Amino acid sequence: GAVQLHVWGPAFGLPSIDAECLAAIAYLAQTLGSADYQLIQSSPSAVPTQHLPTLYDSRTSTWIGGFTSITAHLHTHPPPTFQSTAASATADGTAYTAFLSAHAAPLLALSLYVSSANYGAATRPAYSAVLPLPLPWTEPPAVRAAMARRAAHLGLSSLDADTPEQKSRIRLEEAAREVLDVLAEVDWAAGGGGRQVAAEVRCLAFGYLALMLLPDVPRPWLREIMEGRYPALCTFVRDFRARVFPQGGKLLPWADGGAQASASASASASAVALRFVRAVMAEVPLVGEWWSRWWTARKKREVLASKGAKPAPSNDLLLLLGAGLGLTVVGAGVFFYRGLPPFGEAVQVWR
Amino acid sequence: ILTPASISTLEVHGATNTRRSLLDQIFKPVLEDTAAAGTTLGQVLDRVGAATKKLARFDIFKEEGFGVFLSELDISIRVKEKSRLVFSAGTDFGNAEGSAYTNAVVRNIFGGAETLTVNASTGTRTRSAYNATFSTPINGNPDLRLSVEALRSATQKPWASHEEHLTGANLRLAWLTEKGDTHALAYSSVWRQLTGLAPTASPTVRADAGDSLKSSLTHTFTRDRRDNPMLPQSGYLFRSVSELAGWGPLNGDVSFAKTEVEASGALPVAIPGLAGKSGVSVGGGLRLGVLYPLPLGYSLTGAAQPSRINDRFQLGGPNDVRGFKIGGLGPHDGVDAVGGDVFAAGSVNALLPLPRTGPDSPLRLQLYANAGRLVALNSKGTDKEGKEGLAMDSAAVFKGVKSAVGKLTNGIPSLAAGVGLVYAHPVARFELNFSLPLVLRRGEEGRKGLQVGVGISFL
Amino acid sequence: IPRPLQRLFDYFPLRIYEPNELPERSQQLTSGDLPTLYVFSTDSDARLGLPSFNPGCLKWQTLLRLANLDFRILPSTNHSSPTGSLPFLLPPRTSPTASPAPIPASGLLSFARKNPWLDLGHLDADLPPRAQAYLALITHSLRNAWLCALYLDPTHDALLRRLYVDPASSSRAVRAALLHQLRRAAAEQVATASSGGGKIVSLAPVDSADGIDEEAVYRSARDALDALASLLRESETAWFFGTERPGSFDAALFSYTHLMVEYMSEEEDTESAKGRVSLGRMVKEAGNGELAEHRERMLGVAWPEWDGYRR
Ligand SMILES: CC(C)[C@@H](C)/C=C/[C@@H](C)[C@H]1CC[C@H]2C3=CC=C4C[C@@H](O)CC[C@]4(C)[C@H]3CC[C@]12C
Ligand SMILES: CC(C)[C@@H](C)/C=C/[C@@H](C)[C@H]1CC[C@H]2C3=CC=C4C[C@@H](O)CC[C@]4(C)[C@H]3CC[C@]12C
Ligand SMILES: CC(C)[C@@H](C)/C=C/[C@@H](C)[C@H]1CC[C@H]2C3=CC=C4C[C@@H](O)CC[C@]4(C)[C@H]3CC[C@]12C
Ligand SMILES: CC(C)[C@@H](C)/C=C/[C@@H](C)[C@H]1CC[C@H]2C3=CC=C4C[C@@H](O)CC[C@]4(C)[C@H]3CC[C@]12C
Ligand SMILES: CC(C)[C@@H](C)/C=C/[C@@H](C)[C@H]1CC[C@H]2C3=CC=C4C[C@@H](O)CC[C@]4(C)[C@H]3CC[C@]12C
Ligand SMILES: CC(C)[C@@H](C)/C=C/[C@@H](C)[C@H]1CC[C@H]2C3=CC=C4C[C@@H](O)CC[C@]4(C)[C@H]3CC[C@]12C
Ligand SMILES: CC(C)[C@@H](C)/C=C/[C@@H](C)[C@H]1CC[C@H]2C3=CC=C4C[C@@H](O)CC[C@]4(C)[C@H]3CC[C@]12C
Ligand SMILES: CC(C)[C@@H](C)/C=C/[C@@H](C)[C@H]1CC[C@H]2C3=CC=C4C[C@@H](O)CC[C@]4(C)[C@H]3CC[C@]12C
Ligand SMILES: CC(C)[C@@H](C)/C=C/[C@@H](C)[C@H]1CC[C@H]2C3=CC=C4C[C@@H](O)CC[C@]4(C)[C@H]3CC[C@]12C
Ligand SMILES: CC(C)[C@@H](C)/C=C/[C@@H](C)[C@H]1CC[C@H]2C3=CC=C4C[C@@H](O)CC[C@]4(C)[C@H]3CC[C@]12C
Ligand SMILES: CC(C)[C@@H](C)/C=C\[C@@H](C)[C@H]1CC[C@H]2C3=CC=C4C[C@@H](O)CC[C@]4(C)[C@H]3CC[C@]12C
Ligand SMILES: CC(C)[C@@H](C)/C=C\[C@@H](C)[C@H]1CC[C@H]2C3=CC=C4C[C@@H](O)CC[C@]4(C)[C@H]3CC[C@]12C
Repeated sequence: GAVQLHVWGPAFGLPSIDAECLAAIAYLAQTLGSADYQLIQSSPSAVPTQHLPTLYDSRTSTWIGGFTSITAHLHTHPPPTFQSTAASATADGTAYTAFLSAHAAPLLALSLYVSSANYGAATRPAYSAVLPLPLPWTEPPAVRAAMARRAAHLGLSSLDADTPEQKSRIRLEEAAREVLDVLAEVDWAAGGGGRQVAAEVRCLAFGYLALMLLPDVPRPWLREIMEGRYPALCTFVRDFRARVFPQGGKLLPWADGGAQASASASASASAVALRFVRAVMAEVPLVGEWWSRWWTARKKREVLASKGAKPAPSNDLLLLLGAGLGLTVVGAGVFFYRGLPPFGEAVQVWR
Repeated sequence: ILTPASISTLEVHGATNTRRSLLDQIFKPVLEDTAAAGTTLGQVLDRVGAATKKLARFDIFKEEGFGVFLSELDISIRVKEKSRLVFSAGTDFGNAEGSAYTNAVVRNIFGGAETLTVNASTGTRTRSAYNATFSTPINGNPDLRLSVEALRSATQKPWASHEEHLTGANLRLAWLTEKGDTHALAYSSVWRQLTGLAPTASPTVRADAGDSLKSSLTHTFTRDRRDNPMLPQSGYLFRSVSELAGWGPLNGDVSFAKTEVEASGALPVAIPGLAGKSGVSVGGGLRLGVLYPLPLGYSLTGAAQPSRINDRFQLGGPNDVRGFKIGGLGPHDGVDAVGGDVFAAGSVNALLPLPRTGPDSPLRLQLYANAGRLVALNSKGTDKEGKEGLAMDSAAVFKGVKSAVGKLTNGIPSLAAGVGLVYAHPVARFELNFSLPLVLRRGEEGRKGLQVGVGISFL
Repeated sequence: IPRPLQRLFDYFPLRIYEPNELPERSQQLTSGDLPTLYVFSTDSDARLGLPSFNPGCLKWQTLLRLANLDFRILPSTNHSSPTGSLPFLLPPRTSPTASPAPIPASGLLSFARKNPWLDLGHLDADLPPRAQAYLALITHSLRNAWLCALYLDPTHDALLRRLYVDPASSSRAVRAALLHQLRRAAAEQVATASSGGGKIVSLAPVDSADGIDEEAVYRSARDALDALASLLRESETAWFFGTERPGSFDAALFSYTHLMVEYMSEEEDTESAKGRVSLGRMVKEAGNGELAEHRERMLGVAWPEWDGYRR
């Protein structure tokens, strides 16, 4: 276990429920050895990077967040057992990597998160099945809200995601066609013909595409469009899953010999309570906005310190002293205003 | 009555929260009045009654139970204090547009008549209005009052197809003279922001959209000699509002010297056949205003920026020259109602009582002949504008104001006449009239149908 | 009731005068003989029609200059926009008191086609499926780098204050509020970017520089610039996709490369101490300098008269 990848729990018959986390798992399986890495089921509040997937390089005790950063870090610091128009292929991979993170992600949000009918039947139960008991009431609301903001520019809403229906389906088909048309040219199957992309881009493409096809949903508009109009992309996803992730990725080196047992390492009674209360604190009006910002900056320094940098110390001591002064003046005012004799008397006499 | 008998020792009930210093500054001169010892009941009995109203001005005591007792010559006065908190979370009627008013009030803080009123409002034409005010008398004088107010409101301007966001603080020094006038010197530093432009917004509104700060020192003088402010049937009213912004020590994005006056009056007429109060009166009104651009600095000579839509005057409406849409007078860019720099509005009405109804009733019939003008300053008079625009020298501004004032005299002013009924409700005046525009300029909006107006100020 | 009243209501008013003249400020700005494109610029720059410092406004300004349309530019703010954001176009007044409806950014190309000064198909032609992927390198990878460096980076604090908050108001209090809002807004966008954001902290979006990975944003821009240089190297012409004239793709890239060289090209002394290459230097060093020549060629077509574009 040279490195440990913190990802979401398995769902929909896939090793992870997140497109980026699933891509990171696929990249490690093909390149890294079986015993070199470990998969740990986690949540954004469990890792100091506040982002999933997150890699913890135990060799240097470094926290790396994001799929692009994880792949870049591995190339610069290859593990002992690592096996990853030449410039055109590299340039194409960069272009499609940015395209997937910018246009494929909002499309996936509409099918799973923005659609209230779809979210409440498949996505929401899946998230609760991979979290300790008090968390599904705080984390999925945050994930859905962030994912809904990603698909905000798409222009569609929950009502559209399913005569009102005579053009509602047209917008859904048009939005899916724009994203899927670009991806169909790449020919991710690595067969004869078509463009050629790096291994990292192929893993990222599968992560987004698998979450639009495999999940069984009450409103499978995306699955019908993908199968009906793009058989080549549907074939690629099934073939990739059947090889990289047989029987739903049960041979992956999950920590503690299981997907759910892996999360128990950082899901103790105290740790879970601390994660839950922090989420509640951020919702307190006019103070959460300030607690989360303080907490985000505190965790940012922790990640930067792990990377080898030397962040400047903060002024937390000054705020602590300043907070104490605020209590003293408030307490003095209460002690003075309350408990003092009345300013005037009931009977006032002048000679 | 004429018997000399000094009051000497006196005692006041119900002063358990107000400091003795507040009462000492009010009742000590009453004691010194008894030193004359000549016709006391003709001189000190009126003095206590005169000074009784001084206590009611602090608003700390309940005016309902303001009883006064008599004895021998000790004088006992019994008063009751108001509630220390009054969360008057209610709506508004007279100010119908006033929508709701969750006015919370902390009264009598620190013993003196201090008051922290944290009002909050939300309704039509005003998305939100949060006001925090702290008022306190100076040197124990109820007439002289000092107030510090912080506000953050987002008003709406449908006539100009935009909304204004206000954020600033004010420092007011209100004063009531012995004659009855009300001086008020206030310093304001607000941050105006024009946002929420309508799709039909004129280019003038778009050009003026943005952020600006106004640091101004304004003085208000009011002399209300009318018998009834809601239904003026006798007396007169003179109000003058002068504001200086951005000049000298005041720093801001706007620099001007705005002055607005207003003179009203009413003359009762008596029917020879009828006896007593006939109820028929003939009134009038006249409002003037000048907006003079000024440079930024301590010099009166220099380049001055033209006025913006935030500061320009707006004329027309039920509280303005009637017969026209709200802001229906002055320059109009397309459909938006841009403001003007100078204006002059007049009114000639005649209140009449309805038949078979006593004159004491608030209901009256009014026939008005409201008229007004509103022009905007421009640099057409100057020979040639420099390369860097929006910068008029002292000569150009002075010539522009003279031309603007001269535009008022030539040509018939925008005139509308009509009849209607007026309700003199004490909180606010309600008026419903049938108007008919007679003379107006092209692009101005006049209403020929029924017009409903409610408020405290009318022309 | 309506019919008897209508025959009398048209009698009034009796006298109608000419409309009142508009204010001086309105008469000096809104009056003109050419369509005015409102962009983020300075008073001196707008006089010569120099490129705007806003990448969003520069993209549309460049396209209008490639469409031979005769127009002028005037500095403005996002509040005056018909869509809530610049740029936008106001056609010249037909009457001193009446003006046509404003043209939004989306309709800019349609307006330029109706007022020749033609065949503007290349300026708005649909891109091939492969070219759509490379477009995401500009609208997402390069945009986040510009937003992070201009707003979140304390190094460009003086530039950000001078470009945006200084002309807004002279009040030191309002300027501070505006700076806070600008940085908070930029942080929300750079956060909706799997390149360097994606952190989940609460039910509200991340609006601070501490919730954004600067290294990931910087690395994505460096990869994007190399990829875009390779794509241009494939073309046999001086433009993308082997076109004889610049199109929408070139204007989209020029709106970022020009501003990076003009403003973000700092001195090597600061970069050496910081250990990070500036945005302007990466543009010149991308590939074999292909992106540097493209910016100069794009300037030499849309702004042939300008000669102070070095930095
Ligand atoms: C949301 C606010 C009101 C906070 C303060 C309230 C928290 C309480 C009510 C919640 C938070 C965590 C919850 C909790 C966590 C885990 C379990 C284990 C389960 O086998 C029995 C219920 C139990 C014990 C529940 C009971 C209700 C608890 C204790
Ligand atoms: C006993 C277990 C098995 C389950 C059924 C019980 C759940 C109840 C009793 C408790 C457990 C967790 C609690 C819970 C968690 C978190 C929040 C978020 C907070 O902002 C509102 C209250 C809310 C939503 C509370 C409500 C009460 C819940 C839902
Ligand atoms: C004695 C404890 C350690 C045992 C019962 C452990 C309980 C577990 C299930 C944890 C999981 C979530 C925890 C939890 C969630 C949130 C809160 C709200 C806080 O305001 C009081 C504690 C409380 C209620 C704690 C108590 C301990 C809980 C319920
Ligand atoms: C009667 C005494 C007490 C003295 C002091 C009061 C005088 C004032 C209140 C009276 C005297 C003459 C009145 C007067 C005369 C003529 C007119 C013209 C009319 O179109 C409007 C009202 C107006 C302007 C009224 C207003 C009220 C005035 C000015
Ligand atoms: C609006 C700007 C120009 C500010 C500075 C206004 C200043 C003038 C108009 C104000 C400032 C102080 C005021 C002032 C001070 C004191 C008194 C004594 C009182 O018995 C009569 C009024 C009088 C004389 C008033 C008149 C109006 C004055 C002179
Ligand atoms: C239609 C408008 C023009 C009407 C309301 C006019 C109002 C003004 C002109 C009236 C209102 C109050 C009047 C006023 C009040 C009191 C007095 C005292 C008296 O000893 C001399 C006249 C004098 C000074 C008059 C002059 C005229 C005034 C100032
Ligand atoms: C008090 C006695 C001794 C004498 C002098 C007073 C006479 C009054 C009735 C006279 C004196 C000045 C007159 C006066 C002055 C100016 C104007 C302004 C004009 O637009 C309306 C009439 C009005 C308002 C008249 C009304 C009648 C007034 C007020
Ligand atoms: C503001 C109030 C007082 C209302 C009544 C306004 C009245 C004034 C402005 C009106 C009333 C009568 C009008 C009047 C009567 C008759 C004529 C003859 C015409 O060939 C030129 C205009 C002229 C001279 C106009 C000018 C405007 C006047 C003088
Ligand atoms: C430049 C030279 C040639 C001459 C014409 C200019 C003189 C200036 C300095 C004078 C002329 C008119 C004056 C002027 C007119 C009117 C007012 C309104 C008043 O409430 C405040 C002062 C103010 C604003 C003054 C300020 C000084 C001005 C502007
Ligand atoms: C002031 C009261 C007592 C009464 C008499 C006034 C009535 C007003 C409404 C009447 C009287 C004279 C009328 C008047 C006179 C002359 C003209 C010239 C004409 O080309 C336009 C209408 C106009 C301007 C009208 C408008 C309405 C006026 C001004
Ligand atoms: C120190 C205490 C007294 C401070 C933090 C105030 C309140 C405490 C009790 C906390 C505990 C649970 C919090 C709480 C739970 C859930 C929600 C739902 C959310 O949609 C609005 C805020 C709200 C309603 C917050 C408000 C603040 C509460 C009620
Ligand atoms: C408060 C104001 C708006 C009231 C009193 C109305 C009018 C005032 C301004 C007076 C002042 C000068 C007057 C005036 C001057 C000269 C003429 C030229 C003549 O051929 C028509 C009437 C006309 C145009 C009149 C109309 C009434 C005017 C415009």
